[PDB]
Amino acid sequence: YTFRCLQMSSFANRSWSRTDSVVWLGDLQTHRWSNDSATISFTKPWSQGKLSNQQWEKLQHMFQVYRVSFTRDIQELVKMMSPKEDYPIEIQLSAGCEMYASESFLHVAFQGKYVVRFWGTSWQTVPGAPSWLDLPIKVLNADQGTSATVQMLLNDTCPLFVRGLLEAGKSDLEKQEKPVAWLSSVPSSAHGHRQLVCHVSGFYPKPVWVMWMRGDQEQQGTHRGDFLPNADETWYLQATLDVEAGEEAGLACRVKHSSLGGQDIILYWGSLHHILDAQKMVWNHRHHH
Amino acid sequence: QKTPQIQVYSRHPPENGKPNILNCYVTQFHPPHIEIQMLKNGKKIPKVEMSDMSFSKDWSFYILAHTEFTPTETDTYACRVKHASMAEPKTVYWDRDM
Amino acid sequence: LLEQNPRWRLVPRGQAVNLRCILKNSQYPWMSWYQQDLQKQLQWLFTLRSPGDKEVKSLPGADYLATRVTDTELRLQVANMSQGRTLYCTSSADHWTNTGQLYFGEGSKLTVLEDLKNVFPPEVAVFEPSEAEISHTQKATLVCLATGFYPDHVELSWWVNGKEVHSGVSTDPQPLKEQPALNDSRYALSSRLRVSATFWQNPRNHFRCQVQFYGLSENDEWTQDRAKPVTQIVSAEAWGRAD
Amino acid sequence: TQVEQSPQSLVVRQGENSVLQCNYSVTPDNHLRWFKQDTGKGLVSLTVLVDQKDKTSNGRYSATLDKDAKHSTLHITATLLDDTATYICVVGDRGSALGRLHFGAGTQLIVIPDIQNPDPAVYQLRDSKSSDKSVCLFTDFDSQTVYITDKTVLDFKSNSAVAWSNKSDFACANAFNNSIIPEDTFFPSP
Ligand SMILES: CCCCCCCCCCCCCCCCCCCCCCCCCC(=O)N[C@@H](CO[C@H]1O[C@H](CO)[C@H](O)[C@H](O)[C@H]1O)[C@H](O)[C@H](O)CCCCCCCCCCCCCC
Ligand SMILES: *[C@@H]1O[C@H](CO)[C@@H](O[C@@H]2O[C@H](CO)[C@@H](O)[C@H](O)[C@H]2NC(C)=O)[C@H](O)[C@H]1NC(C)=O
Ligand SMILES: *[C@@H]1O[C@H](CO)[C@@H](O)[C@H](O)[C@H]1NC(C)=O
Ligand SMILES: *[C@@H]1O[C@H](CO)[C@@H](O)[C@H](O)[C@H]1NC(C)=O
Repeated sequence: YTFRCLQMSSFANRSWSRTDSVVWLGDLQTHRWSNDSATISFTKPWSQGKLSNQQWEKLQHMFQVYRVSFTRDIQELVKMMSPKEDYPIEIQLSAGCEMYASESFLHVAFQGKYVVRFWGTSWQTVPGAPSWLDLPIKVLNADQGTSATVQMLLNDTCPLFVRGLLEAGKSDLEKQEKPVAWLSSVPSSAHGHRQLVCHVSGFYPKPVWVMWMRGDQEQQGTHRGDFLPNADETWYLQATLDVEAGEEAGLACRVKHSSLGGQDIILYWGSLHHILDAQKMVWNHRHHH
Repeated sequence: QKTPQIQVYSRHPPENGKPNILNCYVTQFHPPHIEIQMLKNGKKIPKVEMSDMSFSKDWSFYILAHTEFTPTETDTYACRVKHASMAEPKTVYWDRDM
Repeated sequence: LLEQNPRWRLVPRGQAVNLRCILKNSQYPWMSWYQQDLQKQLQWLFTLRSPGDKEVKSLPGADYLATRVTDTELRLQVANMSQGRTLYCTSSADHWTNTGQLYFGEGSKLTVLEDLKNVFPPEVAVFEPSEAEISHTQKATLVCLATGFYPDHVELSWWVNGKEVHSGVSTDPQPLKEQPALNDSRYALSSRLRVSATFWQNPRNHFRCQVQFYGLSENDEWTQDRAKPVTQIVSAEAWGRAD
Repeated sequence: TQVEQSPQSLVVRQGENSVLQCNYSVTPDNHLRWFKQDTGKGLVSLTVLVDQKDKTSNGRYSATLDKDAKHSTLHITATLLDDTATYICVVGDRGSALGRLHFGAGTQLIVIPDIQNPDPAVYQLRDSKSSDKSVCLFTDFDSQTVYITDKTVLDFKSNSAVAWSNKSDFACANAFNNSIIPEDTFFPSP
């Protein structure tokens, strides 16, 4: 499990700026901190972890000062860059820890390119960073107070709070939802070829196995798609196979998942089930890709 | 600048008539300011709920917008996205076959 | 150290002023401006680090424009003054606490006047010790009186036998208004030199009270009957009596 | 205002103790400074306070700070006459040069001398040049007690006032007629 707090800071001009945050434990969102809101919102019941109200309040106030101080700090340092004040400016922050013994991290990106990180006791510029960053970094490093509490956060507070989230989030981190799969088809970009499509949807946890098969033989032309999210924190995936016409016969999409026991999902092309599924999908085909 | 990737897909096996949930998933864009609408036949669908914006390991943003819908042989759904990296707003149509 | 210029300036209501802050050591580069109003309330104005950084800010009742021209020079143009300000220049390194320090300049006192003909130099008078005081206390006190001047910037000193003395002197903290109800009133200031009776009674002992006054420059237009009131010294003197 | 000092004005006899209060609401409070400004002069740093529960000794000065109560006090043990000044409490916004200072209104300190065996008297002094202008000197009143000068403090230290006026029949005996005057004041005929 990899805990990560993400921060999106937009600086449009001299006056306008916003900053929003989201917190992830694995592939589950735990917190949301909108610019508009004074407090940090919970997205799950177990989002407080094992901390007690007093310990949480202290941390939230710790972050509330941070958000306001950060926005001022950036708008003064921006005056040191080349060229002077290069608006608009985006700042991104990724801070968390990975679980095993643990490993905390804090990385910073400027205009989408990762340039600074916290390491040991100070701020450091990563290889290939703009040379104008040297001056801002020196001033930030002069602030013992920030330096010392960041250290506390990364070294001590991240691992501890996560270890709590993990314990009180176990029930939700263990749940198993069954994949549902269905077949479709599209013309291929090559003449006389067609693209078979196997849609796998509604599964959790994320790890999955999907292949086109001639019984024994896995079809090496299988192209696994990207993992696309569902609104209910489940997952959607598709696998495609490019075939020549009259070669679809005997093919099947196989799906292995932790929620299925050993009982894999097998869907055969042209099978009695597939036919009836297909008759329910029909449509005029516009505007098709 | 990084131009958005738009992917449109249904939550459940898209049988006509039966209620389903349509997802428009936008990826790989920078800066994070972005306007997304989900369209039915051309008119804007009034209640389109959205996830919070997050970013990935390559520092590019991603957001998920979604709404309930009932698919029909004739009715068409799309997803329009306005971003600075684009001159004109990109509109992407749902293709259940894709 | 940190040179602040000019030290003092008269500003005819509705004109600008140029202020400089030349810094002697480049190791303390974080130059910033602080304001202190006539009610002694201090306030931060601007904080500039890079050469070429210019910033604007509007405050009751004076408008500012501060630029950092070079790594050593710091400017501040002050316009549309309604009421008096005094401006302080500070520099520190990156750290400014544990490994200090933070340094303050001598400041620039700006005074705003409506009319120039309102500037008057002070009349000075030394009043000789009381013969009753000498009997009763065996000490002799001279009082000096600087009156009828405007504005309020005067520096007073005592000179016994051609050399300055601090021993036995107490001068008023601030000048007082002669006509208290009026805005363009003139000021008056007093001082006391208290010496032993024996020392005053020496005929060879010479007592002088000088008052430095800060008024007009040689670069101010003036055609009026009374004399042009330049930055000048006015004094009064007395020798001792035996009886 | 974010930094409240109290009181606005304070009076102590030379040699006694004096305490000044400062309550703030600046966030974040990184450090606190005390400054001393002699009237008509620049600021002089008395001490800087850094930690959550801090304390520092500067010879005759001493200050404490509690960040929990956003509160600080300054003590001057055995006060001198030269301690007559304005005392400014200020808060550090950051722990680096990115920070800004926030200043309290100042507490005005007035030190009045310990005059054992006072010698109250009002004398008339005449102009050295002739003539015939004159002035009144009120000397050696203890500090409980027409253009009248505010009472000043000498260093044998004495409280003394000066009054002058240009009016037909002044006169010195009744010059401080709007004043609390000792019942044993010497009024020599002029
Ligand atoms: C952190 C992870 C640990 C896990 C526990 C948290 C889980 C709960 C979920 C929370 C979700 C909220 C989203 C959080 C956003 C992710 C980022 C978190 C890391 C933030 C760093 C924490 C800094 C805290 C210190 C702080 O507020 N500093 C403040 C105040 O400091 C002042 O006040 C203090 C008193 O409170 C001290 O007295 C100090 O001496 C004084 O100067 C100080 O002002 C800092 O400088 C703020 C900046 C920090 C951002 C660094 C950016 C570096 C990149 C610069 C390069 C870009 C180039 C520029 C053009
Ligand atoms: C947080 O952990 C880091 C290591 O990740 C510590 O940084 C070390 O600091 C010590 C002494 O200050 C140095 O000798 C090491 O070289 C540092 N390590 C690295 C990798 O730079 C840091 O001290 C820890 N902070 C706290 C509060 O425990
Ligand atoms: C700052 O940015 C916002 C949004 O980008 C805009 O509405 C506003 O006009 C801008 N202000 C300026 C340019 O002063
Ligand atoms: C974001 O919140 C801050 C208060 O923390 C506010 O001053 C700022 O104007 C807000 N920006 C937007 C775009 O809402």
